[PDB]
Amino acid sequence: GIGGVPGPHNGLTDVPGVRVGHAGRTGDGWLTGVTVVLAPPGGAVAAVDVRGGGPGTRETDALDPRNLVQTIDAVVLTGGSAFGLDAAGGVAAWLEEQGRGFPVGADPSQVVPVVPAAALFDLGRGGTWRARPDAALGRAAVEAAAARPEGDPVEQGGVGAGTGAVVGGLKGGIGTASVVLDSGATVAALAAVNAAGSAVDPATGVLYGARTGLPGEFAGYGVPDAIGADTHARARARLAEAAEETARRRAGGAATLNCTLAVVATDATLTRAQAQKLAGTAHDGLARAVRPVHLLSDGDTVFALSTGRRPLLPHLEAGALNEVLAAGADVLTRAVVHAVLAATGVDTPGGVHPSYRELYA
Amino acid sequence: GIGGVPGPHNGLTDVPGVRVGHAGRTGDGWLTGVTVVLAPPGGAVAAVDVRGGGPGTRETDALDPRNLVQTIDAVVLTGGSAFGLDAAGGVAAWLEEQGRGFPVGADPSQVVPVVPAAALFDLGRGGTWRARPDAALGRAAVEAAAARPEGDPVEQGGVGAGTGAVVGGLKGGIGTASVVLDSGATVAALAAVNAAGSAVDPATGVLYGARTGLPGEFAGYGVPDAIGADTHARARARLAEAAEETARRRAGGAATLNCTLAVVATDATLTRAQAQKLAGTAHDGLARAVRPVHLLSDGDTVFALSTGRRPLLPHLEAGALNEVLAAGADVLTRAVVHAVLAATGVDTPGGVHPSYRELYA
Ligand code: EMC
Ligand code: EMC
Repeated sequence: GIGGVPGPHNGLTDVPGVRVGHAGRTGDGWLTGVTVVLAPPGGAVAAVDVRGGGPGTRETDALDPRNLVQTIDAVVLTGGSAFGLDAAGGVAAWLEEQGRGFPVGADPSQVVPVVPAAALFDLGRGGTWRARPDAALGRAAVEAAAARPEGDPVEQGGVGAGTGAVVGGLKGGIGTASVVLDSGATVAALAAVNAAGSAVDPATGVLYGARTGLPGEFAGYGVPDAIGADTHARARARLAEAAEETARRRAGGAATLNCTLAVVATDATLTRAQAQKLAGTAHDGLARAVRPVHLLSDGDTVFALSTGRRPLLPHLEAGALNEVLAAGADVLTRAVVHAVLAATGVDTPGGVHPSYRELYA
Repeated sequence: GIGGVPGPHNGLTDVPGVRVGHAGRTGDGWLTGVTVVLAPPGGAVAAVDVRGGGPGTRETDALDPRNLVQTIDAVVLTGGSAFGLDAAGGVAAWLEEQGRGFPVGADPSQVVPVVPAAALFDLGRGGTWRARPDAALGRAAVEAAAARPEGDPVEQGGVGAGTGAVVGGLKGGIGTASVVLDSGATVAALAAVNAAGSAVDPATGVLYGARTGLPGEFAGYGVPDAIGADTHARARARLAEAAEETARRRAGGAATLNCTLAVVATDATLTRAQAQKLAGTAHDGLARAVRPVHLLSDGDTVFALSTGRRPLLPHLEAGALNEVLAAGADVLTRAVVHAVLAATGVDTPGGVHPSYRELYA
């Protein structure tokens, strides 16, 4: 069997034709950005599962299986909470210029791009409250995506929508992971991890998601299998210190708004309803990596994409879809772990957030 | 009984504290605009029922009854299809400046405005394809709303989001209607009518919604109870002529995207779930005014608001809510009829759309 191994770069672009672009702003009061997932020409079948709603979603109704539009070209993940939805307008503008969207005239230039977006809360984490992504930053992200070749490695860590992301007080960020199925199809995820809950078991210091990893995939990051009690005691103290200092700097504790945004993708052909099921099932992967999740205040959103390049079968259909559904959860769990490990700490007038590796590696 | 009569101006602002603002652009290639419904200080309980999705919705997930945010301050209705969602960013900016939104810091200036929006398709109807509402036009609409006193009459016709609206080939627009309940509560609707279907019975020329009118409310518009067969024959011919000319001018037939946007409001206190039921039930009012509705390509969206100023009871609760639910459908039916009657025809390089009264009055 050829399955159970990561794709070439262990990331979202291992789904052929998918491109990812980041644009960010750091320094001078800023710590935010935008990540765009760009489908190949012709678009991708897309669905969404939102748990905890807005503030900060756009065009989610368009992704209902009953609706007219059958594919989309781009999903926008952004900082800036509801304000950052402004980034999506810049992406829609770019798509129009490219002639990419729902056709609304005999002239191929006349199109309406359906651009779903979800935003995470990172306000003030650079120091300046009104420092949020705008249309220009959104445009920059999709232009960055378009400039990449197929199968290009995805940058992880404090980039794009992950720039200002924080998970349980630790620095969060962008992470990605993939897996090849025995059928040869690839399933992959990209996550911007900004959760209220913890990626770390408070009893041990072990990352919750680590036991879902594929053999050896995290070895390059350099964290021991066994974490010493003294190391974990020290890490907990440092995190508590950072949290108290952050609360002082923000003139108030920890954000009431938090979340994880994600895109799961595959080249296996899915109907919209099957993609909607995949988006829903991928939330399980988040639960296995972070605890607690899906709180009242947590705006967790997963988009699912199919490029429709491989038939599900190269109850047999159910079995094939179950493989994709199970992989969808696992790649999201793994992407969250990668985000946490890829992050480097920050220290700004808007927050002090050390990374996992700064505490445990 | 004091019920079964319209409120003071027969419109949405008969719900005390509600304000409505329009901003539009006409001429020089333009025929579009934005309508904002602004809740009183402290916000309103809000819900939504979307049928036919996007392209062109924003922050609808935030209105789910499970979610954190308990009230909102503004709903944005806009032209420009998905591009026009850009208008909502301007409204969010204004709300932030006013300190109005979900509180996210001990400082009252730190807020995240939840601004739901829905867009209708009017592209190119002024002549210029890229002539769509932007953030500035959205800001202008909410500023216009804020400048009005309570209980101010709502302008109808080709204004705000109704500027470029077309219903079954006839000029559409903004319409509004209200009714007082025996309890003393008011229920009202505002509609931007842009449907694929017809407001007019093709067999007779009679407006479908007219028989839902309250006694005498349409008398000021001057259309006979009995429409002559010859008048109706002439009207049908003129509409067909306008449709064929429009198709020539647009280098292609009639838009694939159409809809009706609406806001229903009441001062009776509703939970979010009760408001969601009201939004769903109000769609029935649309069905009674327009046929067909809710087609695959029709993006019909109804927002429902409660200002929470009157108790439902001043199974009794069910009976009181049923009165509100029934009124919600009726005021929407009536608002659609008002939109059709208030409209005046247009003739631009992007379309020829006569009004109902130009054909039948
Ligand atoms: C801040 C909820 Hg994605
Ligand atoms: C054009 C669908 Hg509100």
